[PDB]
Amino acid sequence: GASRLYTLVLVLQPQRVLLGMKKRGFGAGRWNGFGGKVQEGETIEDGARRELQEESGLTVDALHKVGQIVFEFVGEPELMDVHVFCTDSIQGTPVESDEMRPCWFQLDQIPFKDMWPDDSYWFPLLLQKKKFHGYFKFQGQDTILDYTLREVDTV
Ligand SMILES: Nc1nc2ccccc2[nH]1
Repeated sequence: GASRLYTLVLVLQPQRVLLGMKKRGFGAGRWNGFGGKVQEGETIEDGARRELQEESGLTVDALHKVGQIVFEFVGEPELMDVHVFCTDSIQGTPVESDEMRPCWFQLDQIPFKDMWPDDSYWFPLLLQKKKFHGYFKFQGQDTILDYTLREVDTV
């Protein structure tokens, strides 16, 4: 059915990944990658690049598509169609703003308990350079009712 396009960008380097603690809005209190809605007349990749700069202060060269995840919240008519990207070549330094507080995390210290619960399923694939298609059904913001997750050759 009808789905709204979102982007999600993980700045993932060999020994660390950047996450930002979302200060306000839906899902505040959790460490997120950077992203959001795509604009009219904007390609998905261009929106991910824009949202990364807007939210982290970072400029990136190459963006690699690594996943597509569809989220359903029970009772909510709009599905979230989230296009996940990764990058390791960035320019700039992340900046705390009144919307997000950024921190680098060692790969063995990902704060899964303070992240969206679906991250525990697909972040491991992201970390092993796998690509994936995912679907997660939520009841509220805390409980996964069911899900599917499949490794793919083409996102
Ligand atoms: N990983 C992740 N980021 C999300 C943002 C909104 C709803 C569900 C989500 N799962």
